[PDB]
Amino acid sequence: YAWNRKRISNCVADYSVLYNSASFSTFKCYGVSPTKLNDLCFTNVYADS
Amino acid sequence: IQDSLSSTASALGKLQDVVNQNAQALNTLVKQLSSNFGAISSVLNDILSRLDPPEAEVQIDRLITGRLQSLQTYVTQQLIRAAEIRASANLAATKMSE
Repeated sequence: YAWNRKRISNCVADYSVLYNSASFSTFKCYGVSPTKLNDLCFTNVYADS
Repeated sequence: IQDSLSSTASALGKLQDVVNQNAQALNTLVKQLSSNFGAISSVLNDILSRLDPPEAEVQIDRLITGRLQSLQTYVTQQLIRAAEIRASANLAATKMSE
């Protein structure tokens, strides 16, 4: 109910490590495939925990 | 007649309308390339660069259907207009001959 929102911007993101991290039980991507995340540029990323 | 042609501009409206109609049809056909048609994006490269083939195929098919429909509409309109222009050309040839 009080989910925390963090801003990620002005950096380089290596999603390959996150995808390969087996510690994540569920890794579902909807608007973009996980594999392609390493070859894309985004205006800004929101991380909600 | 020389003075009338030099002064008035709406004399050749018959040809100007044909030119305008063709240009407008081409413009509409080109603008139709910017429609999502329900896909996530209207850019084929963007679609291909964000999803794996199995998920991309759906958006690609939506775009294919939309653009195929646009082309069919344009070609049918062009066929009808070409028939009209052929009738006009036959009339012009008869007028010349007679």
